[PDB]
Amino acid sequence: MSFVCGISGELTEDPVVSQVSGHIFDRRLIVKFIAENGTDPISHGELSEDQLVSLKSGGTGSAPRNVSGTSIPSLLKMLQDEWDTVMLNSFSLRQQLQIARQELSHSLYQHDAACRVISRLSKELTAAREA
Amino acid sequence: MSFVCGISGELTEDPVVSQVSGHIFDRRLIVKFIAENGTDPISHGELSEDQLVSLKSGGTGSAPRNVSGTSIPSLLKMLQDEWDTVMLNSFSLRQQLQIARQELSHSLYQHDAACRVISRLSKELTAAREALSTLKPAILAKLEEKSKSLTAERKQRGKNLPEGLAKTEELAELKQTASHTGIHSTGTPGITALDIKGNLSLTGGIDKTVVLYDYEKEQVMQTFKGHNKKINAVVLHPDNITAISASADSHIRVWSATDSSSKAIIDVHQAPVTDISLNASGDYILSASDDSYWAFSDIRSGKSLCKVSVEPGSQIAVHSIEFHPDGLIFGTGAADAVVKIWDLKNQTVAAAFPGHTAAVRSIAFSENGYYLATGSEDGEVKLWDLRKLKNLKTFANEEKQPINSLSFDMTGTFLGIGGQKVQVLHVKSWSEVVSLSDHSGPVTGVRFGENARSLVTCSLDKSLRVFSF
Amino acid sequence: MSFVCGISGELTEDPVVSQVSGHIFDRRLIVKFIAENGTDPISHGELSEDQLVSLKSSGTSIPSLLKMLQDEWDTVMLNSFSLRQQLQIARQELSHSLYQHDAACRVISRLSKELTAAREA
Amino acid sequence: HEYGNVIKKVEEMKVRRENEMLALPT
Repeated sequence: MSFVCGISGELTEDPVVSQVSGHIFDRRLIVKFIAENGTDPISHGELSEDQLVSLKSGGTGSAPRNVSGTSIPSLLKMLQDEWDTVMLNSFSLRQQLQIARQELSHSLYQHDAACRVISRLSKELTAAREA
Repeated sequence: MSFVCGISGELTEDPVVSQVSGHIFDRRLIVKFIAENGTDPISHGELSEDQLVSLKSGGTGSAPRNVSGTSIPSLLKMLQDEWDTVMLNSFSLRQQLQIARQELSHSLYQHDAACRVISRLSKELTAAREALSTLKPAILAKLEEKSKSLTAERKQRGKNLPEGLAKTEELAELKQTASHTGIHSTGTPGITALDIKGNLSLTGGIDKTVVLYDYEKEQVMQTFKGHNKKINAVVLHPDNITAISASADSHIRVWSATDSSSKAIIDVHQAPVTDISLNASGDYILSASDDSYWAFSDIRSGKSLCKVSVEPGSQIAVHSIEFHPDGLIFGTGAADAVVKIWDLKNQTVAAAFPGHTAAVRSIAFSENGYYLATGSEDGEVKLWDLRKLKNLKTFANEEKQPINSLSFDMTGTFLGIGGQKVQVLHVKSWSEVVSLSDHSGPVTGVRFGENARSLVTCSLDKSLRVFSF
Repeated sequence: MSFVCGISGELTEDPVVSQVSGHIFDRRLIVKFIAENGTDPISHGELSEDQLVSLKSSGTSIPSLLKMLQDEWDTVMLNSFSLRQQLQIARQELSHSLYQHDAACRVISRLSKELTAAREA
Repeated sequence: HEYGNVIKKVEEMKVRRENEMLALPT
């Protein structure tokens, strides 16, 4: 069966889930594991025979598996992944624009630098002639 | 760990499993299913949102892009084209479900029809093997002439109803306006059958007497005696003088309002008589019995023209019979809940209708010549169209109390229904106009006055009563 | 209630607050920000996925919703482009401003040296 | 977030190391 056991790494023919588990176990694996360990292989919760439930497939009404690769969920998912990327990109662009715009606003000395040059040159034009 | 949802068939990032099935689901989908239906989608067991175990291993990763999916607008194009296929697939399913249910109805119909052939042939084989195992050394022309007369004279009435017809808004105000009691002895109570002819009426009882009674004169007209057992059905002839009665002693006896003696006795049945019907010309009477034969007989001499079993080679209780009002065909109803239509010209089954789920205690034919109604112990009433031999509409009571009697009105605009309570349907709308429960026991007969201006019913409550607005 | 994410500037269905700044984010963006930058996006302090505190919380037509996605996506991309265009303009203005500053330093240096000549004529 | 399936690319590269090569840990 297509489920692969999380412990043995080989394909099941007797899949089992328990409420403290999460990875799949084989029935023929977990019962000996309960006997020696008594302990969940992954979460280390206490195991008991009433917890285990076994999975089945092919019941009436079960939808056919979509194999075509495209689907509405996966397209909405990747469109969401595009949007997350573009906003985090835009945020770091907006951050850089704010920093660059901020310091150039502080650096607006041009009119006051010019007045200092005017003050300096008008001193020079007198200093050039008092000698 | 790759997983797929049993509801959608797609991959899921959040697989979950119900405690009452082995199947796996996408969490948001199964929760919405539980929120509507409270049940497992596949095993149909009761399921609640806390009975879920989370398959919290690593979910299925994203599918790769198609090469056309590398741009946002082409993903929107791809999403639009994907959606159109999903929508049309969903539309194809509801089309396919209609087609499958259509074909299954035809398939079961053909199988049911095949079981009738099996049953008939199996009885022929049993009779043949029994013979081996014990081997030791103008009447027909008159009816069509009369029926075509009858069905042609109808055509003006079919085009226009009488202008004096009582309105629906008048029949909605029906109330008890006459009551008659003491017609039969209190030691064996209840009116078993009724028929009326205007204010004249004829009644049967468990007390073995037949009593002719006028519910306008408040008086017995005549009393007849001689039956060995209770009376099951009665017929009052259009001449207002001849009276017809049927007994559980397997004999039919005929009486006159003018006479103190039996006009005739018709020894023709082997078992208790259950129902009888009167031909539209009044010349002849038709009858059915627990012996499964229908038999057709002269009212006066008791001679019989023909007699055939309703189910040859078998015994089935026949519970209702009625002529179609043009008089050439009649319907029959039995404990097998098959309704069989017979042609009197060929004396053979013209049609057979599987229908109700229980014995057909009553059958009614409309004087429009095409609505037919049949009533049963299962508490449904169904309307039938003879022009295609099909159902039109169904009505029922949810408590499934037996219906004992039916009657169309004389114009066939209204259908009266009688069981544990009294109801009248306006048939063209197929809507209940009124329901009445004034009887303290089962109803045993329904009849209508001229132009639907009055309604007459009887019951095991020892009373005969009339309702009008 | 409407909650606005500090990264996107848009409403969120799953508002989250960061204890390192008190600003409100969409859970999915900030986790992706942490998973790439490891920092608070506003305060620049160290931040981790366990530090987020959760806040409390009809359709129209499918072609209509798809056309909203089209028009909305063009708006988001217009924003992304104009940010790149405005960023380069900010860098061009900045480099010009620094060039004006450095040229002004050359002038002020030049003139201040020439002003020494009047003391030695 | 999209090409995270490259984890299986290095598992396929791992398989080429585990086949045709040395001992696994003990």
